[PDB]
Amino acid sequence: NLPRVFFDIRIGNGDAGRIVMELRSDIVPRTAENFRALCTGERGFGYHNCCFHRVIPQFMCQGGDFVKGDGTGGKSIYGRKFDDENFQLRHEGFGVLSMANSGPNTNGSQFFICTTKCDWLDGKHVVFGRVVDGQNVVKKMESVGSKSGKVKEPVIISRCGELI
Repeated sequence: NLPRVFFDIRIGNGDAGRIVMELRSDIVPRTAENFRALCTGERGFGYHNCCFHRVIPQFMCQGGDFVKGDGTGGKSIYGRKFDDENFQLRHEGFGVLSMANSGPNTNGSQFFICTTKCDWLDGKHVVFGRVVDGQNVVKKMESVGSKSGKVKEPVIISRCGELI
């Protein structure tokens, strides 16, 4: 079955709710496993207490830099970087989960959730899942976002893991 994982989000001084994501292990098993393992922290590191460092309302939110905390870092379960697995899945609309990168074959831990059909990103970023619940929580993050992407208050992954 396809893994189901979650983030509990805190925006500034308030709990925002839970984002639930389904990971497409049927299409991108390596990329899905990286994300799932970073959610559970099973390898000794992951998204626990990490932040979203970019929030652009009506475009996307980006997070997952647990090494440097600012979007300049991160690491995968496979090492500092790993190859683009495939580009079989498209950025089809709200809630699509995809890997941030600095060019071909530079996947680490950083990821983004699109809040629109970011189809111009197809063939550049590996899509590996989708938000299936807590779309409202992703949308709540816009309250501290901006057109530039600068985040006004901390958006923290307070808790993360895998669900049955």
